Amino acid sequence: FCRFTAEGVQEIDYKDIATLKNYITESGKIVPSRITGTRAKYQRQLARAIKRARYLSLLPYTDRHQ
Amino acid sequence: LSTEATAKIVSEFGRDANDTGSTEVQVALLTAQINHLQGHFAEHKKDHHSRRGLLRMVSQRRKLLDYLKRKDVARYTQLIERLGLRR
Amino acid sequence: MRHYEIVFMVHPDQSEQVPGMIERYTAAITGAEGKIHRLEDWGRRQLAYPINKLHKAHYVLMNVEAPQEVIDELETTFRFNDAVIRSMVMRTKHAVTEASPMVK
Amino acid sequence: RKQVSDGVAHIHASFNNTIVTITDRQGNALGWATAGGSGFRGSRKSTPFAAQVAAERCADAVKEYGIKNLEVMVKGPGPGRESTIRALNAAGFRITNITDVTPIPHNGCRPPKKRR
Amino acid sequence: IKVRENEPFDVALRRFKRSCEKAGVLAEVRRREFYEKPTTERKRAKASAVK
RNA sequence: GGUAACCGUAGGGGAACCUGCGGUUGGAUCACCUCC
RNA sequence: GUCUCGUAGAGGGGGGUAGAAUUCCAGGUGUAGCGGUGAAAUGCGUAGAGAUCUGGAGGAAUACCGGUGGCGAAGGCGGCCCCCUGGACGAAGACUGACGCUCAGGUGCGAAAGCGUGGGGAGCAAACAGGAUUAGAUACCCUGGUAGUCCACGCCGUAAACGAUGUCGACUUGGAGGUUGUGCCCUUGAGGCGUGGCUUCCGGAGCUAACGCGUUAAGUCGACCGCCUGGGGAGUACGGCCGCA
Repeated sequence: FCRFTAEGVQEIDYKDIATLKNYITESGKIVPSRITGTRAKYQRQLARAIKRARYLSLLPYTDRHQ
Repeated sequence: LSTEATAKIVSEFGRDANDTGSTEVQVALLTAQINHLQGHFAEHKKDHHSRRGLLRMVSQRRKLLDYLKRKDVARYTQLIERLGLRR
Repeated sequence: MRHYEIVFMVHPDQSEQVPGMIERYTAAITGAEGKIHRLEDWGRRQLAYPINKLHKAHYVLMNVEAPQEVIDELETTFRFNDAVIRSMVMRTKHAVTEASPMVK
Repeated sequence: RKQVSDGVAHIHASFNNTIVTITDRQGNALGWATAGGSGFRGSRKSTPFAAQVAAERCADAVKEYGIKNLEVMVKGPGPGRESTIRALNAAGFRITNITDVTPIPHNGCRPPKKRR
Repeated sequence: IKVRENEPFDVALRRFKRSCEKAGVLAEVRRREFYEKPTTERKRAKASAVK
């Protein structure tokens, strides 16, 4: 079930961790759209945010790294 | 260009800020874009996708001038000499 | 002149003059009438994955409206000085100012 | 000699061979065995029975250091190699965590082609 | 997945790679080539929809 | 959740063709009493 | 056609930067094998390999998101960020007043392979060397490995470059979905009525020899351009032009 269309956010943020941690699998892979039901544009902005936060070492590439 | 550049350029050739559609102001805008953009390709050799837009603007300017040629030669010549257009 | 978002990252033993970095950088931005909308200090923080065999480093964030020349001067200063390990620069569509969720 | 008692192990799980190595946490190799170190060749080696006998064979080398708890990473897509760690568990080694590391290149160097 | 679990021993738990990982990796990657002739592979996935 | 063939091009060679790189689906063949 | 406000997007260049991985180098541990096939063998092996750890050099493409999704006239475009910049669409309102469509010659762009001069070289890999095997056949299989694949400045201008469907208009019942804008309603939290673009699939009338197409036509019409006149010889011979070849 979707969240962004329900809450009516205009732009989704990349600094906050709580929202986008829900949309990653345990292994660091981004969850596909069809699993979660989020709309396509918001999924695209999600992925943009995942890369943007992952650059800053706020979110891991994959769970292999210690 | 930019909003202030367009706002200042429309008045130099058009009417009381509401016309912005005449042939004179149109050719002024296109020629401003061409004169500004020629410095881009002076360095970026490999680009060929914006060249299509450049040639489209040049063709539009040429078509406008050929229309003005039949329409009124006096304003045609005044525009070309005051803008610096060879023909 | 347009909006920008900037963060950078500081080596732990070099943290003692981080106020110096903030002072110098803010002076640089205001040197050309540049307007700062937000400054945050996140303190010492753990890393998701190590950088330069380092498990922790210092965090600083700011959000400014400033001209291109000052943005380049900043980015050159960060790439030249080794005291910063990573940097980020963005554009924004509007002058966002409200509270960041990172400290909420 | 030198007591470890909480050792770590690595297993390689290629299609053609299996290599087992026991590590003293920090990189250090103490004992190892391979599926080919007992005269095995050909189809007798492809099945995971060769891997299991190699795994039990590592024991007589490992028990000199007195290790009780064991840690292991598996690497390789070889069929039936996941059953190898059960042999070390039955050997008396207290397994507490089995991780997996398969090296996935992020579409890097181009892969060659197999036989048609 | 770091496999750390409670006291029960050898509860398998290795089976769930179905959801975490695409089973084709290391067979379509690091050897041979793939991704050619894509359209026929995708079309059959929905041509069977019937009522 | 079986298989191929045809293009463009470069190197090698004849019952007959091979591979290297990119592309397409047009992804399968037959309808022969006098005797060999 | 122009202007005001916005939206989406692997549109194109230039420069940085990050993680994963194949190599090579240096130093520890450690022992007799490693590699590859159905077997194998060639090949790597103890003046010290693979396996494991740390550190370092260099190259290429950016897992995951990732889809019968998006952009572009076409070829084709996929990590992230900065700079430059082409095009499309929506909302109302204003302005120019036929400025238009097509286009012989002409000019430009044009996947990969291939040449010319200079760099770089991880992986892959025509030719070529070795081993092996079936089948007189080599080829397929496995070790190595040169051009090339990468980057600079130019040539070449060819493909099943295909949607096998030239471009531009107006007109003719329906249905299902995708992607992206936006009006009306107190939005009685993600919801209801309506209107625009671009797209994937059923199917009516009509058309076609049939397969089928079917508002994104191969339906009913108009404007212009290109092309075809039985098969092989043959897209070949002789000329001209282009090209260093």
